[PDB]
Amino acid sequence: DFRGYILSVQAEEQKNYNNSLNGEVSVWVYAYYSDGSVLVINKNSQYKVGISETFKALKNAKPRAIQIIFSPSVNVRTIKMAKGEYLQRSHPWEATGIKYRKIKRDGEIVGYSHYFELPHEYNSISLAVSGVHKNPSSYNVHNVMDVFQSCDLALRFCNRYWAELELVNHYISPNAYPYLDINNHSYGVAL
Amino acid sequence: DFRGYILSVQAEEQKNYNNSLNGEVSVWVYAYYSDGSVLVINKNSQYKVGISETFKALKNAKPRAIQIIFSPSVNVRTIKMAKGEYLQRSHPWEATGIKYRKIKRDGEIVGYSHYFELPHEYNSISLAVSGVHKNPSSYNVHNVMDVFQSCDLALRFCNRYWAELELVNHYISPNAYPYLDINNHSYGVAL
Amino acid sequence: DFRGYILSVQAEEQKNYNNSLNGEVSVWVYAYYSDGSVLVINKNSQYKVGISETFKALKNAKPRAIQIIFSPSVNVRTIKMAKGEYLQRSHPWEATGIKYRKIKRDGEIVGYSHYFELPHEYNSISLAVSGVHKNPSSYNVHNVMDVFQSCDLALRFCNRYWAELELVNHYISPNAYPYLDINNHSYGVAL
Repeated sequence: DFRGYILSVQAEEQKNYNNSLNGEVSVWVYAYYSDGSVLVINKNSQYKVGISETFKALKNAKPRAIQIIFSPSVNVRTIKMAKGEYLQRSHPWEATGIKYRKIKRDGEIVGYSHYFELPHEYNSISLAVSGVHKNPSSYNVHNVMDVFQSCDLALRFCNRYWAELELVNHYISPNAYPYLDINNHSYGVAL
Repeated sequence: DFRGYILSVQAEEQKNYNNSLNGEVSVWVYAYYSDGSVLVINKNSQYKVGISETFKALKNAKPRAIQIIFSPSVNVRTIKMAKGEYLQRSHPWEATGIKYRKIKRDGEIVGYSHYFELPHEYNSISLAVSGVHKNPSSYNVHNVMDVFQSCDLALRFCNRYWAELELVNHYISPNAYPYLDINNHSYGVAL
Repeated sequence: DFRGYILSVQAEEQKNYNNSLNGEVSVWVYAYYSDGSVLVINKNSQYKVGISETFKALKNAKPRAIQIIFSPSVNVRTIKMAKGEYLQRSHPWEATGIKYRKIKRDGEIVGYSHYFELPHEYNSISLAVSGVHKNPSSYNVHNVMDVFQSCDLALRFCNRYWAELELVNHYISPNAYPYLDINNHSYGVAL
């Protein structure tokens, strides 16, 4: 039965394309609000990717925690996060890769997750995160103008869901995205 | 009559400045909605330029087609477009320069146009396009910090018009922009 | 009394960190509206920083003047401003560093200020400004991917205040930001 043989080769092709510098890097930022709703920002791009946003009070519902998820093509050692005491004393970012846990399905890494809670005093949070594709040629700058174009070509998506259950059933599962829910259940699709 | 002689030299000066790396690259994205209104995004910058936007249902009126226009300083071979099936299988962009038609006035190229219709099932579209100035030194990176500054200095403009007629009379013609309307009439001003 | 000795060394450490390429560059754009309110955009980043915004009629109240302020880590000779006659004839920016005045407190530079009024005919203004950190290694591109990440990690803040008095008392003074108010009084905190 060759239907089986061809399918398994095709997954190996997909992995090698994703691990090539033509593979995308994807990042998701989940903001968990006091009313149980979830805001998600997703950005997808080539070479590197990042999100910078202010999560403010909503319809008031307040943000209580954050989960950042990267696709497995990121080099976790390049992950950097900025959070916004006085300006004369601030460091531009922290390298937070060590705080990311591996999300797995069927023994394969489907993503990397950093969850953290916001102190109860907060009514909003300003947050930026950035990561670089893990391909060994990432720090060998293909032409720089190619990376400049990648910045313009990055696509951003923002959605809000009434409850995590609805995020999981109408956003995570149908799109085959990696995720870790409130009960520590893993989601995603192994290649 | 020297009034004539000086005017013709001045147009040649303008062309050479525009074809220099100090010339701008401009891009317009026209979104044609079901109610006959038109949304236009314009960005102008040095070295390279791009737009990334989601065109969603409006006051519901739905987007039906798109026309992207670049100024004649773009290198059409560098044009790249991203459109947003599953993430594990997506290519970061397509090189779409071959689909651009030359817009001309008095036998001179005033712009490049890519028109396409959206499938009727769509209620929205996420779209990004990018192009690099055609000057031969574009891929010889002047210092890279100059291009980084150009990203900050890019100016964006967004307007919506009730009908294409009003776009053409109050936006295209008074600004001397290149355009191709619904009846395939060309607009623009030759140097 | 060693409490005094340690404090003075610590300020020298802060200056050297701020003048290093790990120090931030900060920019503020103040928009002064006809109703006496003030809109402020602040961006903070490593290596270089910029703002690009359109200041439109508000709750109508119209913008009448602009003050741009950079932190003392900027190289004023790299400051560039774009303002938006016809596209075929436009220069991508002007180098405006010579128009910046030094803001000082206790004989020390706390910032650089460019104030200008808008012509009364204007109902809005589109404006972009960019500056590069003054460290001598800024034009020696650390790896370029580091600067690409800095673009993603830049944090933006936008607030509007009812009157300059409230800006000064609830935004400038509590954050120790540099400023020059309507009566030419200087604000800021010297290292």
